[PDB]
Amino acid sequence: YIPYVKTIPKKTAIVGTVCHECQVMPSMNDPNYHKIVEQRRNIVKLNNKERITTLDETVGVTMSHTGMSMRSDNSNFLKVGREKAKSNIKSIRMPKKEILDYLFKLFDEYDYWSLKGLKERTRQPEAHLKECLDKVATLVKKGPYAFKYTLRPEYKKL
Amino acid sequence: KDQDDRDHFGKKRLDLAGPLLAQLFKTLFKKLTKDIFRYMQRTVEEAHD
Amino acid sequence: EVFDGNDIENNETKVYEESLDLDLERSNRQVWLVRLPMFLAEKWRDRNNLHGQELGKIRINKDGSKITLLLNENDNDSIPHEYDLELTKKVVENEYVFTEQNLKKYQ
Repeated sequence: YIPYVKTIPKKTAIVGTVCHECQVMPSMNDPNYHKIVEQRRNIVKLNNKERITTLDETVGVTMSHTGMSMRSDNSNFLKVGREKAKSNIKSIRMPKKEILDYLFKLFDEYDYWSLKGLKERTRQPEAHLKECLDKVATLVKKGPYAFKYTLRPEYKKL
Repeated sequence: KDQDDRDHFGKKRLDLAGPLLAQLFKTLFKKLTKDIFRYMQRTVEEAHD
Repeated sequence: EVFDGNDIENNETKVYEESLDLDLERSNRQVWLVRLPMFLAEKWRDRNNLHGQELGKIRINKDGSKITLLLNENDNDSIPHEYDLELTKKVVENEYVFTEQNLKKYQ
């Protein structure tokens, strides 16, 4: 057999059995009869669909918004470039003697830390950061934790 | 019964300028929508306006 | 409402506080399957109505063979007040009506 079937239980109850099938039809001898006839005729006579709308304005006025137009778009839709370009922050070269201890505590927090995360956390330029990062740590390129700078074994094995 | 006659004009249809332009416009509009989606993907990915 | 299948661990005892077996107690209840016209169904299947008011009455001849529906005067004199119920199948087999409700998930 199969050990799992993944059923979905629910609360169900049988509350009757059908005995007669009935069709409701308006009586032919009813005073209100032949109103349904008109309604049913209208069901087909009436048409839901409409026609296309034609612009009666001047063609030049209608085309003023097309192509190379003087007016500049004011829409804010899909403004990803604006959204991510507005934010921008830079940092100074604080002396190595402080960021070095900061990096040691960060490494103690975690032992395999990426370059983008390092730039974010230390908030330093890559040019200056690389010198100290190479001086203290090394990058594992072939190991399973590839692309992640890690402290050199000389100081890590302590 | 005999095999259906292929020349029976009742089983034939005449496509006027209406249906022809309809299908041509369908194809062209599908291409236009594809281009719109491509532009959306390009702007979202490459970070353009 | 996803749940285990075979449940050989007897988890239903605590997962559900209600019997999971089909309730075969009201099955002995005569039920009529009635097909209505569009105009009548559009006002009898509405969810913003059916508060328990009297929709009309059913008149059946003593000797049978003829059944009629007499609606009340709530139709706004826009549709017939008298209809005929044509029995498309006097004897009907293998047709039942069942409900569906959720189960308590706690205890």
